[PDB]
Amino acid sequence: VARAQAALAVNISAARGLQDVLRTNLGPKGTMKMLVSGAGDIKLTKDGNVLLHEMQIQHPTASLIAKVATAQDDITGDGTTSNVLIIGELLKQADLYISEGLHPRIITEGFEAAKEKALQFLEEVKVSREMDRETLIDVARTSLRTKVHAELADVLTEAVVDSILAIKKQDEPIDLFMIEIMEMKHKSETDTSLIRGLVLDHGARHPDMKKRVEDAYILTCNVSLEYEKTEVNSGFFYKSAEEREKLVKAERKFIEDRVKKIIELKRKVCGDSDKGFVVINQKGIDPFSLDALSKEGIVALRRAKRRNMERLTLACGGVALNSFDDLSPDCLGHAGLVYEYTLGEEKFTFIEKCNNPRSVTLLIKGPNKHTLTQIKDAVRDGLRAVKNAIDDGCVVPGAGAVEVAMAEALIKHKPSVKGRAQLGVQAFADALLIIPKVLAQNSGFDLQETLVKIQAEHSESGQLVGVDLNTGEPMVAAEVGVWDNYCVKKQLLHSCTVIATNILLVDEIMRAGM
Amino acid sequence: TLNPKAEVARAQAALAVNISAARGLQDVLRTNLGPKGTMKMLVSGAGDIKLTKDGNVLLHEMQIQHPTASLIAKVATAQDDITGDGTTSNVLIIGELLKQADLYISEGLHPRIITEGFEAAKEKALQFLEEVKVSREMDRETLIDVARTSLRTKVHAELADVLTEAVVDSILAIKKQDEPIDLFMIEIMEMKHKSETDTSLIRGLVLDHGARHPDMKKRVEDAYILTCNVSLEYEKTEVNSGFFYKSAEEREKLVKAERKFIEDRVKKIIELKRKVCGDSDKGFVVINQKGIDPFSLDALSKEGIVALRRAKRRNMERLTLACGGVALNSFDDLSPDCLGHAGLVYEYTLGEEKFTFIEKCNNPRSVTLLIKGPNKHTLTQIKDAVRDGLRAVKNAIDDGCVVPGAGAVEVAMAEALIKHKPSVKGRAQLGVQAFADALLIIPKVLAQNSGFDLQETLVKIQAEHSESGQLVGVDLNTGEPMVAAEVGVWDNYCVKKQLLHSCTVIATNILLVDEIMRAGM
Amino acid sequence: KAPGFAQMLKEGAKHFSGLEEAVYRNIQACKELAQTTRTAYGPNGMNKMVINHLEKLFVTNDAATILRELEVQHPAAKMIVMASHMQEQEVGDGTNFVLVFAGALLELAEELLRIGLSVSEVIEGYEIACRKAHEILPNLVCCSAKNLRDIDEVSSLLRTSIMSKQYGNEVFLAKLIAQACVSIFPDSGHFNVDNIRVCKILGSGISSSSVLHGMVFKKETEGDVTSVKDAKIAVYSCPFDGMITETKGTVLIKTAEELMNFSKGEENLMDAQVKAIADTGANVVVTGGKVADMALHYANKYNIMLVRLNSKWDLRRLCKTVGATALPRLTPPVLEEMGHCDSVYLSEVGDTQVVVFKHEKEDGAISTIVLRGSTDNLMDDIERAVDDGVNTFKVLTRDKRLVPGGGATEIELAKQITSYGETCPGLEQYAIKKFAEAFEAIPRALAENSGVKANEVISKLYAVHQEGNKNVGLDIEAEVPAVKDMLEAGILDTYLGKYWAIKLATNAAVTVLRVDQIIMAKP
Ligand SMILES: Nc1ncnc2c1ncn2[C@@H]1O[C@H](COP(=O)(O)OP(=O)(O)OP(=O)(O)O)[C@@H](O)[C@H]1O
Ligand SMILES: Nc1ncnc2c1ncn2[C@@H]1O[C@H](COP(=O)(O)OP(=O)(O)OP(=O)(O)O)[C@@H](O)[C@H]1O
Ligand SMILES: Nc1ncnc2c1ncn2[C@@H]1O[C@H](COP(=O)(O)OP(=O)(O)OP(=O)(O)O)[C@@H](O)[C@H]1O
Repeated sequence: VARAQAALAVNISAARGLQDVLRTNLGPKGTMKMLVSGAGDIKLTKDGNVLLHEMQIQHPTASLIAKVATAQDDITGDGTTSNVLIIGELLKQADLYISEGLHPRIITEGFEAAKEKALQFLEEVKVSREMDRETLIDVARTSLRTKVHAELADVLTEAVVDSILAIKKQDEPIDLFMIEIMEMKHKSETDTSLIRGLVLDHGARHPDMKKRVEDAYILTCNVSLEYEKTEVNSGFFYKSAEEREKLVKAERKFIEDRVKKIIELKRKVCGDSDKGFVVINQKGIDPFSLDALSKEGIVALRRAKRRNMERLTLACGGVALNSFDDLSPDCLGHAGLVYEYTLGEEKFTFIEKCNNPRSVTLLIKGPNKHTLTQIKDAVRDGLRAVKNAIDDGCVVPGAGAVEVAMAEALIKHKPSVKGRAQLGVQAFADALLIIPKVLAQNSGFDLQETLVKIQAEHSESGQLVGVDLNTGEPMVAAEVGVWDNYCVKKQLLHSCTVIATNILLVDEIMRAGM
Repeated sequence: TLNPKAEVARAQAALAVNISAARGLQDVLRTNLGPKGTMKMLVSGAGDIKLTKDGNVLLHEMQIQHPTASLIAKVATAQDDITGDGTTSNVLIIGELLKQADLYISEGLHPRIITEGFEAAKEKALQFLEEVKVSREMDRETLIDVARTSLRTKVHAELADVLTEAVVDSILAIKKQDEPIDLFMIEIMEMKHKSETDTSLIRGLVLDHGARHPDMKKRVEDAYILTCNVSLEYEKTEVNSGFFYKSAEEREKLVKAERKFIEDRVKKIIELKRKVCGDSDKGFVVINQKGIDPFSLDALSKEGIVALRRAKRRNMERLTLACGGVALNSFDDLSPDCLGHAGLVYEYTLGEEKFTFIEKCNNPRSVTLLIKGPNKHTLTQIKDAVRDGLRAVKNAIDDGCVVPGAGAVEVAMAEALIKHKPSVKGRAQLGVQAFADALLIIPKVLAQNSGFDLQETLVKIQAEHSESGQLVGVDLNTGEPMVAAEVGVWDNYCVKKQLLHSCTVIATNILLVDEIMRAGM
Repeated sequence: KAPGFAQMLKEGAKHFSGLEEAVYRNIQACKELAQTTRTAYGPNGMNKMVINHLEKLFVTNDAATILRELEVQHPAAKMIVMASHMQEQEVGDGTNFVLVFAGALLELAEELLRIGLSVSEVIEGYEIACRKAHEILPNLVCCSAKNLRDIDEVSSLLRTSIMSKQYGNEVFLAKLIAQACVSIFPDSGHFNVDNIRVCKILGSGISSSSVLHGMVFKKETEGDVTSVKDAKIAVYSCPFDGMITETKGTVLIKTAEELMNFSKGEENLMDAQVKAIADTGANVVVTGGKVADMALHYANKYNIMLVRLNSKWDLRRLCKTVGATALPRLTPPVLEEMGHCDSVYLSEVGDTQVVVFKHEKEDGAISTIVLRGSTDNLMDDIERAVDDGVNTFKVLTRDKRLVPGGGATEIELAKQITSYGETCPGLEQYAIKKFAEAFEAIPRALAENSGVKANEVISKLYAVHQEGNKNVGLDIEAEVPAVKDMLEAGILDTYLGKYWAIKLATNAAVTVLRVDQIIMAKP
């Protein structure tokens, strides 16, 4: 039943309902939410993407907004919970004029007029600063401080800035697959740093191994040195337990002939002093084969991954080998300090100081399980924000300085399609001011006190004004180092006009039957 | 924290009750604004049915159910006493003032900060009001357009032209040479058995009880007026005597002896008639309020004297001002110095009763407006329309400054309040912004009563901008932005002065309440 | 509690919201009032089973009797009833014309409000079409009266008023009223409805009725005086019996000797009261109560004509005819409360002695129509047909203009209004087009009561009016759905009766549509 405008009033209550939930986690002063899986998994996050995709809501209208933030991270990687706060106020301010008798198509025609004027205003406030070390700290500070309780906000900036700066050279496009993210327990949260080389999960397990190799030649191997099947036309036949002892020596002789071949290749190519040799074999290694290699000074590693083997190809330079019968020195690589890092329980092999690895591994350490997943979702949001700063050289001022400056530019603007589109630029100007409004509530200050001071600040010059998270005073974003991305704000105004249209463009809801 | 035999609202929901109560009263009175609005029905419970558009009758005599809406009904009692105009438009301001203020209370703003912006926006709108008003001299052309503004909202567009000339000539005859005007000088009379368009003006005064004799003159060209207050019937004794009789037949003779003190005074009326203007083409009219015996009426009617009886006290006060005759309380002191005079004294007959007229006087200082109608509810509605029409023209001559109607003031006041910097506080502009959209509800609801679009009318009157003085209003027939100062839509300055004062006081007191509790209820 | 009552804030009165359509409830209020009188229109209309408040049964089809007994309580429907009483003023026809046409006006106005038209714009289109309806109505006048003051002119034009009030008496009632109004028709401008008084005697039927001059009462003369030209008439509502004083007056009887003294004293006081009328010169006494047998002997002693009138309605008729005021005391000898009549005499009509009160030195305008009937229920229906027959011709003392009836002036008015509504630009063409379709419901009410399909009659009427064949109305036949000419059949109504009927029914649509909320108020 209810064939009337009641289908619009239920959809805006799901928008007002999703606005009042996600407004307490914007900025560093906001709170967090908990994600209980029902079985016992606890996760704390402030990211609005995981707060909409992983979090499940019962309302069907609010499930559409959960599909909005999934499309936000694919193009930009930032501004998903800020997408919800604008469209919550966009449909709230629309209800003040729909109840007066205005059609929602007219307000939609005014929203597209306000979108083209605000996108032209973004081209004038952007700053085409040269990308260096200092300006990428301020971009990383605006992104990483909203996922950190302010004890890792200073240490995690130099880990993500120096990682992306080591892979930005010769005008090459930034690839996030070059960055490897590893997690380890039994350490503090502030012990994270950057690693030049890779991190292998399983290392050498032998008492005669070298604890550190300063220079070595790395041979890429993929041959299973364990108990394998026959490569010659034979079979597995035995009459008793004594015949199995003869068969296991006739079967393993296909293995140790290859193990002694690696020693013959070690003595041939650089067999003198001041040398080294590391085996990076991905498959399993016989424990009896580990005694044969460790006596001559060969560190053998086993149980590797498929993606790690491709990174070992770029680090050392050795070609991936499939059979030991045609061993040749062009499959050899080179590396610097190859040593083992000792933990409380396990040990990890570190292969830093490479020639040209073109891959940087970020080492994130944490004492708890949910602490490791929080920083892992923080480093992926922080690295994508700096990647938006390098590829898009123009940046915008942060702390809501764009949204207050867009509110004045939309007031001094007349529509050119009709006279009834004047409410379209009116409601779009009021809904964009919710970001200085919600930053006052999360900081603990009054909402209307700092809104007056952020709007009264005008001068006869180019000056931007933002909100202060500590004192609530007018604060220039350029003077303190608070900056956002131009690509994120361009996708913010573009996605907010599309989604607030589709909620305004419905009039009836029906129960489908597939 | 509550006691029995009480009901206390402790949270902030007590503010949402009084806001939604005035928002409910706004939607009731918004359908009867302007001439395009509808009417309301008055059910007295016994069968008396009336249809009025006046906001005083819709709030003061009309009873309420919600207790919070009873306070707004007492506002129209105070609004009718000072200016007598603008009670429907006053509720629509408070109905949107508390609705617009509710948007900022949900954001956590204190009502003291919002009610301080209403005081800052009041003085800015009041200083803007002195530049909108026009101090032109009043005449027959302007006072018709003032009467055409107020009377057309209580008229179904058939009685608009015939009622405009009645309320203008009555006021212009009772006010000259800068004298203070009195609305009690105009007598309102009602008559049946005619159409509604037969409302005309009477120069003299309509009396209810007339003369009852077949020998009475139906029309007198000139007659001398004698004001008396003594009963010419059979009265009691005047000297120290009593009721002494031998039987029941002797009692009728002492009544005749008692009538000799009365019938001597009747012969003195004929004595004053013959000596003072007792020639041909002359007459005499007695306006004695008390009763006169028909035996004494027989001697007066044969001499051409039209004697009246059984009048009202309000009628006898206007008879002494029209003719100038001093009221005589003793016939022993009868002298022609207390004699008055009048013009055409005639008794026009109706279908049921007869009523006399004392019109065609030089300066009787009393003008009677005779209303005629077929029904009782139509007879009350035109009487309600005249008293609303007489007050709008009264304020135009005392206060010579008049403002353009049709929402032309509130649109120009909305431009001044928006373009205004905060001067008393930082957060006081949020009360100025809510007061700026509160004045815009008057051109907003005038488009709904006319049937046009609410937003197509508001935008087109707001886009009218020029480098000169321009006050544009709404058009109820075309929908285009129309200059109300050119077409003749004018309001009084005292209406808009009390509209800004009473709205910032009452909507303050509704916003400044905290808790609602029963004191003995 | 939450949520509160939306818009109902005044004494708990049921204020319907915008979705609840508060203006639509007044339309349903006048729809139910019009439906009780829609099937009662026309000569083929149905009777109404009237049960009065004094527990008296009535079978009648008058439009005024339905509104007086069915006590309406809705004040939105009371605007048409107050307009129907305005229809009773200045004309005596069109009471069903107000209830049907204004009821069809609001029923067609509900279709306009469903599109989204404002109530202030539709009401302006009705007053425009009302002024256009007042222009074609002089143009629709076909013929007029002859103004010759004869029986044949009056009886030929009275056949419209006898139609639908009392069917079957078209030849009898057209001649009975025609013999009464021609005695007042030389008195130009003095024809009044209260001059023709109706009396009813229980008799055989309609054909035994007759018309008499002057005031005629059915009660015979109690005295033996047959004819006297006395002017003094003293009416007494008290019964003629023993004298009871306004003082104490304790009459004590103990033995049988005091029984014969006070009974003779009451006969002597009864002789003194008749002698109290004989000295003042009054030989005409009308008794309101009973007359004793000894008082009849004192009537023939002083030769005083005594008549007894028990009914108070016939006693009030003499108070406004000769000026005699009924005195409650036992014959007070006063002269101011008496009457004036030139000659009063006793005569018989249909073997029934009646008393005639006529004037010979005065011109005379009093007429009495002696009605006869077997049943008192059907005799009262003919009595209301006299009042609606005389008031049909009371308006003809004005400008004599006649229009054809039976949907002849209804379809022709609906044709020319639609031509004015088609060429009129703006949004006001919708209200004028529905003003013309409200004129089609009255021939629809006339055809549906005759057992004929209404759409077949309307298309037959619009086919002859498109070719210019004017004055074509409904043929009264259930089996023949055709039409006939109205000038050849003899149905001609009044132009002034059709003028106030469209004016008052349009203003009834003005008054109801301006009301969109009902509020109870306490004094
Ligand atoms: N130090 C700061 N002071 C004031 N405002 C800040 C500061 N840092 C960031 N902001 C503001 O916070 C906004 C981003 O908020 P937040 O990081 O909580 O959401 P988000 O992670 O960007 O959302 P999404 O995950 O949807 O991209 C930016 O627009 C910026 O203006
Ligand atoms: N001819 C007109 N055209 C357009 N607008 C008008 C016209 N006449 C009056 N108005 C507007 O209508 C408003 C007043 O409406 P209305 O007469 O219904 O209430 P009111 O009777 O003045 O109020 P109250 O009942 O308190 O006296 C004025 O503010 C004026 O702007
Ligand atoms: N036999 C008929 N032939 C033609 N038209 C008729 C006939 N009977 C009724 N009408 C039509 O009916 C309408 C009047 O009918 P009707 O006599 O029912 O009203 P009414 O009863 O006189 O009104 P009221 O209730 O005031 O007495 C007229 O328009 C007339 O044309």
